[PDB]
Amino acid sequence: SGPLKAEIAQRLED
Amino acid sequence: MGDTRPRFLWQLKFECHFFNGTERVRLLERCIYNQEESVRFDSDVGEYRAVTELGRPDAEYWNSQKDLLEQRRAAVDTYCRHNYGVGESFTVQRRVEPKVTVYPSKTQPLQHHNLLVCSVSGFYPGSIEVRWFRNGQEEKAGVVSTGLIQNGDWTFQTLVMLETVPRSGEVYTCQVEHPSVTSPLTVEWRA
Amino acid sequence: EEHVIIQAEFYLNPDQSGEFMFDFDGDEIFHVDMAKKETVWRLEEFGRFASFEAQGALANIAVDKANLEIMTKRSNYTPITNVPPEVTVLTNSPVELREPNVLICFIDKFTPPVVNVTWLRNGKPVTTGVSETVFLPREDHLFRKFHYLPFLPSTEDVYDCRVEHWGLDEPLLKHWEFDA
Repeated sequence: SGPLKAEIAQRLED
Repeated sequence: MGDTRPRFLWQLKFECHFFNGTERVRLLERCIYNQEESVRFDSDVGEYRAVTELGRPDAEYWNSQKDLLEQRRAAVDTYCRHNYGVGESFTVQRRVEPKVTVYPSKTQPLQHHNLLVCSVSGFYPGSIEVRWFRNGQEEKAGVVSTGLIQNGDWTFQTLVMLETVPRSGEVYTCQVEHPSVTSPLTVEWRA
Repeated sequence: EEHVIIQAEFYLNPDQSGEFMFDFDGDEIFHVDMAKKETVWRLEEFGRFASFEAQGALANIAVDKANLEIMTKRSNYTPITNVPPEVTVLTNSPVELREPNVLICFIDKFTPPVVNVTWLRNGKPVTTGVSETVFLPREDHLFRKFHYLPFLPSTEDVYDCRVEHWGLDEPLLKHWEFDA
């Protein structure tokens, strides 16, 4: 009953 | 597998907890290197937190990006409550009625039937109440169960067993209560 | 308290395996297949009431690879300790002779998520009809898997789930047979 959203992964500090 | 090179695993889990519909919502971002959780965002805190020493660096780093903290504090609304609304009609509201069977069995292989099985299967969701009766009187003792079992296809099943000596003339009733029905499911077995 | 939605991804080296899935209360809503880059729904009906742009998933596996590399180096290459699985083999419902049913194989409490799983009929491996889930998450950070095999039940037919995993010194078999 809509589109599902994925939360975004965050790169670590190299 | 004929292969013994070491392995390295990284996992990321975003969990939304709902309580009392959408009225209270708690989000958790965890990441996990090789079975140890290193760092966590909890919506009850609004900051990242290291869980082990290995992840104190990555907490400090993420905690310094204010565009990121702001997004994550809002996610309880833009993500959690979002996906809840999208999913509700077919997850929260999903309901499948159980098939109920009774059949007699044996605790030992070549002895007498001394065990009534109450099989309850294909139901959803998972909260059930299953009760045994002899002659309209609930039997609380001698009951074992498989526990609630998840088939992995959005159905559940359970076996609930009554260890009994079946004396002829006795009526046993397995009684099941479940959100998908407004009054108790019952099946009878005549000794 | 009442309901839990989980978005779970992982990346595993050096196999280079990714997974991405959504899980409602222990049951899977969908996963994304890396190979085809498309959304697979656990039930066909879900495709009819919901949508998901699978490009978001691809994008997250990319970041998780980059992350795993960093974490690997920083731990000084300390590798995962293999945790062998519990396995049970159950029926869909009480089995009657000549009534189609479904053997389930539950693989549980293991890591990392590589696992070889065969069904055996009277010793011989069985392909036709088998299907399985992707690896599902757990609070303890181990994995769960299900395999399935629809079958027509009979007196003179026995089955086994055969599971091999790096944390097991021998293949683990779980038997089932018609009892009456």
